[PDB]
Formats: sequence, C-alpha cells, structure tokens
Amino acid sequence: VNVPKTRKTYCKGKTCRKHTQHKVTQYKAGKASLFAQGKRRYDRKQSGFGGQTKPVFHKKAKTTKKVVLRLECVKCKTRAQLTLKRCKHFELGGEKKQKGQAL
Amino acid sequence: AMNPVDHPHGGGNHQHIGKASTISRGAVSGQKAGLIAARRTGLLRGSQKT
Amino acid sequence: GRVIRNQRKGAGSIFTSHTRLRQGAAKLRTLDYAERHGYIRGIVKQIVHDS
RNA sequence: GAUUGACCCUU
RNA sequence: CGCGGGGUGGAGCAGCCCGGUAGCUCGUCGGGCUGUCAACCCGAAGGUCGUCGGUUCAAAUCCGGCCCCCGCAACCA
RNA sequence: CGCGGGGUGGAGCAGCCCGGUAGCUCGUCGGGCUAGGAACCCGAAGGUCGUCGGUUCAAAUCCGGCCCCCGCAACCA
RNA sequence: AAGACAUUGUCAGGUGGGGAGUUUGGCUGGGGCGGCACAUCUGUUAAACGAUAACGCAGAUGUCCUAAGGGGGGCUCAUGGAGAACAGAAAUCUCCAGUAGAACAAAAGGGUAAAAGCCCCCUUGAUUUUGAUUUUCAGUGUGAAUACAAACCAUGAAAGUGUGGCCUAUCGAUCCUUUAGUCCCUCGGAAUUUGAGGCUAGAGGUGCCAGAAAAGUUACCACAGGGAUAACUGGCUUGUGGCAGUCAAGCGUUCAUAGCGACAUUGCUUUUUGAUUCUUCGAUGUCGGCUCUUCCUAUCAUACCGAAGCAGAAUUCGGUAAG
RNA sequence: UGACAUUGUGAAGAGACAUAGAGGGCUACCUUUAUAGUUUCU
RNA sequence: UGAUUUCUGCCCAGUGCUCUGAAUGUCAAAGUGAAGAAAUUCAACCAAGCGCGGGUAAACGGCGGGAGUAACUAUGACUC
RNA sequence: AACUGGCGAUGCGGGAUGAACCGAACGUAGAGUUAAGGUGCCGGAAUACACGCUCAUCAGACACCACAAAAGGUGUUAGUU
RNA sequence: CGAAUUUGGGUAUAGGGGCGAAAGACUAAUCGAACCAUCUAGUAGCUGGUUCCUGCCGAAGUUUCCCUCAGGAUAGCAGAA
Repeated sequence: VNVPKTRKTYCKGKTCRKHTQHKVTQYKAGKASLFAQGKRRYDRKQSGFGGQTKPVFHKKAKTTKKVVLRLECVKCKTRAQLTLKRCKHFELGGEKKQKGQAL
Repeated sequence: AMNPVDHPHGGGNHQHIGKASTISRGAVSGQKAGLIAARRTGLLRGSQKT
Repeated sequence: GRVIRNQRKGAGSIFTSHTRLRQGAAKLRTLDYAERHGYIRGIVKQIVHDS
C-alpha cells in the first residue's frame, strides 16, 4: 500500500484548528527505556531466585502490524497519529499508479 | 545392561549407548560415564613411541 | 535417576582397599644426612610377597 | 626417464 | 530481540582494502596434427551484475527502504 | 470375490491425461574406401484393438454373456 | 619446595537431565492420527417473520488499494452481423442490433446503464470532538455498520455528496511498554532543573481469536471416577457376507425355463463383517482345543418319491423328511 | 572464566595526546623520532 | 564387546568428544573515554564459551536413488 | 434440527405385559353417568341383532406394536367389450 | 556339590540414600524411592451418605462467556416477602 508523504488534514493545534498541510512519516515504536516503573518492577521481581517470574509470549499469530502514520503539521509543528489497516507491504515514497501503460 | 535409573547408558529396547560415549571434561558426577575427554576413539594404527 | 556406581565409589564404604595382608608402605629411607652427603649401607634381610 | 591409450578380414 | 563476508551463467567461484566492466568443467555449437578414434588445444547462448540516489573522468566494488536463504540457542512483549 | 493393473502386434512391450489409418522391436535394389564380410531407413506383418451392437467428433477401447494375482480378506483372543 | 602466583571470600559471564520444580490445549459417533465444524463471511440445508443442529453440502477470510477512497463531467458494456490491404475464427473495426448475457481487488449472493461500469479533471471526509443507534447480545464486550450534532475540508455551476473501499467477512482485554496532546496535575518541609508518576487517543497481542508462559515416555506404574466412553455377549439395523425368489436376452447341435441363465428386480433368522453405544468399568473370567447334552434345517448320507439333455450303471434337479 | 579483596617489594616490547621535516596527478588502510596525567602479559 | 579360530569394510557431512588460534565475528561484571549539574546515556578491548578451522567411528551412529553402456526378456564389468 | 404435546416430575382406567401410546390427571368418602377399551370363559359386560366374505396338511383375530414383498392360483366372491 | 563354594559371629554402607555378577532387584511379609511421627481434618469440578410430620407453591437440562465439554458465572424457568 502506497501513502503520500504529504496530506492536507485537520490539525487541532489551538493555533491552526483547521485543515493544514502535514508531512507524513511512519511511526517507530521507540526504545523501551529502563527506569520506567514497569521495567523497574520487572527487574526487582526477576532479581534473586525463582526463575522467570512473569510470562513470555510465544503463540504469535499475526503476520502484519498496523501501520501508524505520524502527521507533523508544517504550520504549527503539531503532531498527530493515525493508523491504517493491516498491510504486508507499506510504502511512503510516492511512485504513482499509471493507467495507460504496458508491462 | 542397567536401567536408565542406574546409568546414563541404561535402558532402551536394545542394549545401546544412545548418545555419544565421549564425555566432556566439564561434565559432572553422574555424567562422567564412558570415555572422559577423549581426543580420539576407535582402533589406532600405531605404537606408543614414548 | 540414581547415584551411579562410580559416584558411589568415592564415599569409601565398601570400595576401600583390603589392606590386611599388606607388609607396610614401601617407602625409601628418609633423606636425613648420609643420603645426601655420603652413603649408608643396609642389608636386605628378606624379600617377601605383598598382597 | 612426463602426458604417445587403442586399431574387428585369409598362405 | 537495531540480524554476520555474502545473491557473478542451464549446475559451483574470489578477484575490490581510492576507479582498466570481465574467466575454470560438463551438456553443447565448430576447427585439425597421429593415418583415425573419447581424451588432446582454440571463439559463442544464460553477465542489461535484483525499480532506485550520490561522485556530471570509474557504482557488478561504498552507503540508505526490501525478497523463499538464517546457528549471533547471542539478561526476549 | 477391493472405484482397481492387465489382456498393450511374431516374441519382448516402455509413454497411456484425443487413431493423415508405426502406441516401440536385427535383414533384404541402396549412402565413403564396392577385398565377401563387420552399427542404422523402406515397396513383408499372424494387433484388419481380445466381438455383437452405432448415446456413434470420424468408436471397432471409457457398456457387456471369459481367469487369476505384481503392496490377493491377516481375523481370533 | 612454592610465592604475591596458587588458595580463600564476593560478584559477574559460560557450562551444567548430574539434580530440582513444573508443563506437555479443546472439539471429536471411544481415544489417537486426520480435520477445524475453535474467531469469522457467502449460498443452501432452514420447513416463505426472526431463530435454528451435525466432523451436513458448495466455497471463502487473517489480505489488497493514494486509488481499487471522495466529487464532478463525458461515454456505454459482453456478444452477434455486415467489414480493411497484407491480415488469418481470436490485432487494426465503420456502422447495425445489443436489459447488461460485461465490469465492479478477492468467495458467494445481492446491487448498479446519461451508473455503482470505462475514460478525463479536481482532490484527501481514510480529518477533529464526543455522544445516540443496528447486528451477534447478557441487550456485557469486541468487530462491523447506521443517522445526526458541532467543526474543519474536498468536489461541483449548483442542488448536493463524502466520517474509507457498492453491501454482506477481512480481527484483539487487564497489566506492561511506547507514541501523540495539554506542556495540564503529582513527587506529600518551600523548588532552578533533570528524572519519574498521572489525565485523553493510538500502536506493540494474545488465530485455543472474552486473550496460560509450557516437551515426551511408561509393557514398572498409581489415584478419583466413568458403562456420560472403547475392547465380549446380548439388543436395533443388514450396507456387506450368506441363502432364496420373480422376469426371461441368451447357453443348452433344434429348443427361454432337463440343467442353467444375463440385464434388472423382490425378499429371508443373523453362522460373517460393519454401523450404533442401550446394559455391564465397587470386573458377567478371553482364543482355540478336549468333553458332553440339546436344538435348528438352508439334507451330505440313509428311508420313500417326483423330474431329466433318466437305455443300463453312474449322476443331476426337486418333495416329505433332522428318525 | 573475568574482576575486586587476601596482596607486600625491583626489570626489555604493544596502543594514544608529536606541538615537526622519510611518500604518489584544492589527495589512501599507511613502517617511524622527544615518550615528565597512562597499559597487561611473553 | 564378550572364550578359541577367522575377520573387524566404507563414511568426520549430522550429533558428541578433542585441539593450535590464522579470527572485519558474538562478548558479562569490573575498569576505562566522551556528554551532562548529577542520577544517568553513548564507544573499543587482552575473559572463557559459542562460533570459524583441523582431528576422531573397537564415539553416537549411517551405509540410498537416478542417467548412459551388449546381438535369449532382463542383465551392467565400465562412465557420469 | 422444526410452531407442539408429553415422560423426567405422574399416580389412575385401557393397550395382557411396557417412562412416553389412547382415555384422563389425583384431598377423604357415597350415589349416578361416562371416556379409552371392551361384553364365549378366564373377566365386570349381548354365545346380541343385521348383510356378506373366508375353510388355511404354517387360517385369522384391531393403531403405537412387537413385521413380510415382488410374482402367482377355473380356490372362491364381486366388478368392462 | 572342593569351590566366583556354604555358613555362624563381629563390622561397614541409610532413603533420592545404600547396595546391586543388573532382576528396578534387595534394603525386617513394605520398594519404579522403606518405615515412624508431624505439617494434615492436605486438595478433590469426582463417588458415597446426608436423620421428624403435615400444608401450599413448584422447575430445568435452554441462552452468552469461560483451557469451556463430568464444572462454573450469566439470562431464563421457581419460591418467598
């Protein structure tokens, strides 16, 4: 699936509050930091004796993840998030579809 | 010829070792049964040669 | 499983050596003064079987 | 001192 | 678990650590010495180096999204 | 007597998922040295597809009036 | 001898079935193997409201699409006929018919003609906030969808249309992490500031799809049970096995029926084997043989008969007949 | 197996932090000199 | 493995065992260097192991299928 | 698996017997009348009345239900040209 | 049946231990982990039992979810107020 890198869309920036131009990127998960309360609790629980104390998931079934576009407004630099459906192939680079062509 | 409770080699429906009989030097008591830290095995064509 | 025979051989209960018939430890003369500065003459009294 | 192996028919 | 030199023929290969684009056998196309018979020696099919951007003297060689190969059994939402 | 393989030309018979009437099988006027001879083609076929029919794409097989086993009933606890 | 090295203490990384603790799905014409009827969608079963089962039948889903979304405009499709020069049944094809026999991402069913199809122009409503509603439903969730409100936009001349795909499937809790937003609240003796914790919306996933973190073997075995459930008998059924009819195309040199008998078709206790799972799992002792009694007749022999393709002998087909 | 402690006293070589001189037409990994915060093993 | 006798064939690809380190590899704690005001965040590397590479079957174990070759039907010593 | 009615959970009269069929549902008694089913005897109740059919050297005998078929017969009875 | 013989007494080995010319054999009639006491009245969606009378009312084996299928929650059916 091909999504353009720009989009006119509503921005709730309190300065725009209207449809404005947004640059479009793919959202990256972000590194799971230490010192987050959940990781701190997990490390404290895992310290000592007793083995693995919480569950580790194994029965993976999904073959695709939902893609999240990040819309950064070019006017006020407000960011928005929006997810698409599940797709195996996702492309941001615009190479448009051409009808009157051969192959 | 023992049961699996009695030896690493015991058990089976045929009398066979099952896994390799060459045991690591880093093995433990109860594991070190067989050929401990063997560099080679089988019949050797040679003499001691001091 | 179970403790195997070569493991059991280390507790030394029935696997200690049968030392009743033995004639003593076979050791050299102690290295006192004569063995390192001169010599000392002894006599072979008997030659015996050690079990 | 290399690699040259083979060759269906009569006195 | 931000995946390791690597994708070079119908079947196998590294040449490259500052710029010369190209080959070893078989299955082949053809040529003869020995008089002639496999081996014996010489040119050719698959290489546009898997859409792409960079150096306007040289991107198959060095990087950045990807595709059925995976032992990095490497503190694993 | 298993919805399963067969009666595959004179033997021996491999493709069996469309018969210009060869589904494959040494010789015989003749291809270069003809010194007779020594590998390969045809003017010779006892399948006129095991036989009476035509729902007959030219059928005479994929329907039937004859026999058995190449992984043929291992079942009884 | 040896020497600040071994040793010893602590921490850290390997190795470690030698040992420890656990686990090793469900449905199911027993269980296992297979399959998924486990979350779903289309048509039928399904018996003209709705609902409705089976490991019923024919299939499909875990995707795909910046257009294959939204608006406007123009045009009309499949096919058949007469057609050009190579050129042909299947290029290039001008007219005439053409109710859709085309196409609409995919399965099926519905739907669609100055369109929902095919071209062209513009575009990002596949946007924001939160509610209400329909389906499954407990009227819980999830998924999907419907009609508005308040905005901001696209398109068109406009009316209007658009809150993703013509409709019916295409999917995901808590906890944790992570991103976006106010830069809003808190770190509890006042706070530069960093860090952390909250508020609202997404994403990382549980396909056993309301979502455990999980390998075997036991013929050495154990316990709680189960006739809710298999391995005998018995019971219903009789596909299959066995036996018996009806009709006669033919065989029997002639000649359907002495003896047979195809293609069909009607049946008979269960001596087969299945199918089922009603009884029995706080146990009905199991294969065969030996032994012994009895019963059935669908009669091998013996008694007496009928009929022959019965000259005689030997046979064959039948009747009463189980003494 | 590593680190730290037990643990105390002396010896040649290998990395940066040349401020600088040996190389090839708006220039490559590159052998090598004062070694006065530094290195462990042979 | 199981007295004598006679022999004990081929295979180190796999699993295991073993062995130098030739190693753009992976690589903990401690230690070090950038930053930060600091908690902290980033970078190499002498560890062992795992990799790589060699050896080893009287270690565990394994010892197939094709294509072509000749005149009873086969038929393959031979070549891939 | 169907709109249902029942058994389970329910006795009673009948189907000889039977969870489910038919009749009918239940306090303790007494008279009358019935349902379903029956009236030769067992057994309460007509060896009633009326018209036929049937004779079986395996008759038949009343639903659920405890079975019989195709094909036949100058057995006998009744029915078109 | 002259020895890898048989046996008395003493002695050693103790339970995930011993001992085993190996059968999971033997370890006080107990062995694929002995016996004793305790934790412990261990847990059991499973089996069994569950004690007086009369009166009135009176079901369900279905829905949804559940490692859910011999169980439960939920709705339904029922009682009581």
